[PDB]
Amino acid sequence: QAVVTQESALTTSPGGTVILTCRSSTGAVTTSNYANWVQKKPDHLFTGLIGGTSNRVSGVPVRFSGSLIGDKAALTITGAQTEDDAMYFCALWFSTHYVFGGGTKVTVLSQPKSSPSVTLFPPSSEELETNKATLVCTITDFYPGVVTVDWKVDGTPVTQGMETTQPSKQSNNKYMASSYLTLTARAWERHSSYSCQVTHEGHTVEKSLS
Repeated sequence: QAVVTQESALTTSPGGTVILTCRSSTGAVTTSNYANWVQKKPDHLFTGLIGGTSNRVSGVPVRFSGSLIGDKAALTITGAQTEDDAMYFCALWFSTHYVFGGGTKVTVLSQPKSSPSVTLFPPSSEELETNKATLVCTITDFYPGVVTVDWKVDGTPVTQGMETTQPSKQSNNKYMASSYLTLTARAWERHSSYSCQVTHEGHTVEKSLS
């Protein structure tokens, strides 16, 4: 029953024009879909930006504008600022209900890119008595806030036992995240190759113990 799709992410420098868009599976988006654009900053409230396709909510800056590009809705940010780094969701009316999009993560660059600082902490002494094993891979101080974590054992990736958190913001305005590996206690002694990779902006840093 009707899905609404928008771009996953967009990246611009402070002052670039960005055009987010909102797509409907049922067909052309019209004024009768009453497009709504809402914005979520971290540690902030939700803020409505646009109602009724183009009617702008009172109090939001002049850079935000809503329109219909072809058969799909659009939100243009002309001259983006460092505070516009946020998630932008769109909602369409389908006669009896509103459907939200997946949201677009609009990233504005605020500092020079910093490569992630990574640590690999071993299964503690008491862990192995519980017949279990936990390996902690700590990542901090990277920008922008997107990494991929892959664990590897003896040339083989470990799709089992991973649990990676999402990037969170600390005080220095960078980002931070963690990745946990949970096997049995006989596993920490059994194998010997335990590798943690962190891929950030195309570059792979690694930490490994034996």
